[PDB]
Amino acid sequence: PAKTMEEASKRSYQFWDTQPVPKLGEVVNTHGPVEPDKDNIRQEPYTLPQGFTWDALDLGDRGVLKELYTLLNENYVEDDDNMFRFDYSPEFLLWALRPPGWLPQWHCGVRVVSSRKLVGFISAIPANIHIYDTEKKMVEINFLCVHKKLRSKRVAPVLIREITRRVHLEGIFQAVYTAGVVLPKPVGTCRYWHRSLNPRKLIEVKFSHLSRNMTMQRTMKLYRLPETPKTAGLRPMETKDIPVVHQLLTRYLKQFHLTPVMSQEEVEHWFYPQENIIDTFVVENANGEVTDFLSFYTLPSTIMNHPTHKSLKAAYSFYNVHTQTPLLDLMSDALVLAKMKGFDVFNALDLMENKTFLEKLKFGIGDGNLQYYLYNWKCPSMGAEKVGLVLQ
Amino acid sequence: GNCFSKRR
Ligand SMILES: CC(C)(COP(=O)(O)OP(=O)(O)OC[C@H]1O[C@@H](n2cnc3c(N)ncnc32)[C@H](O)[C@@H]1OP(=O)(O)O)[C@@H](O)C(=O)NCCC(=O)NCCS
Ligand SMILES: *C(=O)CCCCCCCCCCCCC
Ligand SMILES: [Cl-]
Repeated sequence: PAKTMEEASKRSYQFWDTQPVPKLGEVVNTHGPVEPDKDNIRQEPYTLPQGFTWDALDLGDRGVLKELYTLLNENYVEDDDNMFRFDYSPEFLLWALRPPGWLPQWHCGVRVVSSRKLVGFISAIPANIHIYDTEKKMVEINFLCVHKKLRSKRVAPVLIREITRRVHLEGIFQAVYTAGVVLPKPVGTCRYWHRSLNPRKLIEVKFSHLSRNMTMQRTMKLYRLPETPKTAGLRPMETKDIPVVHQLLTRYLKQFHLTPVMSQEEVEHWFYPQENIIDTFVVENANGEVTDFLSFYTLPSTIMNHPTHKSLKAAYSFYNVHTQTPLLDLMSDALVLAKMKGFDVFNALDLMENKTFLEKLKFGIGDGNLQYYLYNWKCPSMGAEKVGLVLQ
Repeated sequence: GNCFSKRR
């Protein structure tokens, strides 16, 4: 795999060349499907290597959810230097995998026939996506995982082909997804930035280190935050705020070129606060009207091979809508709330309007690009600031 | 999936 576009240019994509996506080399000047909708779909699951079987995961069974948690906790995405690994909690996985419209067969697992050991996974959830001037029912693909012992044995193309078939069976022919690797072919490239909240811990674990020109004392002072947020009438989102959060979000996203289109039920699901999953705060002003909101989700990571520090508590910027409060004060209160809640770092991408506040609010640029992709949709690429979609 | 990032 290639994280850089440099190394990607020097690569051949035996699998991705067979798929309906534009080549890495060409530039796209059209808008529409790479290939037409299929009117007959393969009825049989693709063949797995001998010894392995498909199994749709009922995440409502606490034991099956636990197996999925353990598979991801041990085999999911790591940083470049194999220092950190995502540690999605069981309850988070329920939030991300059972939004409105979710289907059991779209939680696509692979098991060992003898042991029943879950060794592979991929998922789809449905979502209406707005891309330039078109609104399409698509799926979001996420959590593509192959066990470390099964790696490099051609299993990931099978999982991709099998989730495609199951999606095609439901009448859907486009998908959106992200990855840290360069693949054919990104619709846009975003970059993670990080805002230190607990800088001591971040340096001891080598998520960060000191500037040569700054001491630990200075570094702590530079990242010191106030104890309480500054914005008047900031408060956690409540049931009564669902219509207006939906309204503010819908109008705010119209300025970008790749966005979700959410029903009001989807807004409840994605934004209604769940402890250790998703936080949303609204701004109710002096007239009683909600004019702004901020949101971030909770995604800790395992710290591998460390005798003292085992986990890194990370908050991830989600959707932040401003119409009266300045965005920079909105994100300043997000940092304070994340600090108050015990987070060690606050992550945000450079998409939407985030660049206007990243340097001012003392974020440091990360080493990982997040690539955005459409499947079976040909359209021009776009700068990060036009991307208005945040996955988990 | 997502992608893990760290500083630099
Ligand atoms: C990512 C993962 C599932 C791929 O499995 P693998 O055994 O290493 O790769 P395989 O031998 O099965 O096949 C390689 C093919 O899969 C492709 N591939 C690799 N990572 C991919 C990704 N995130 N998304 C889509 N395709 C990917 C490769 O591009 C390659 O196709 P190509 O020949 O056209 O280049 C596996 O490495 C894994 O579980 N990693 C940890 C979690 C992770 O990174 N998940 C994906 C998040 S985007
Ligand atoms: C993160 O886990 C993303 C891994 C993405 C794998 C690419 C699969 C994309 C195609 C999905 C099927 C499309 C159905 C129309
Ligand atoms: Cl389920």
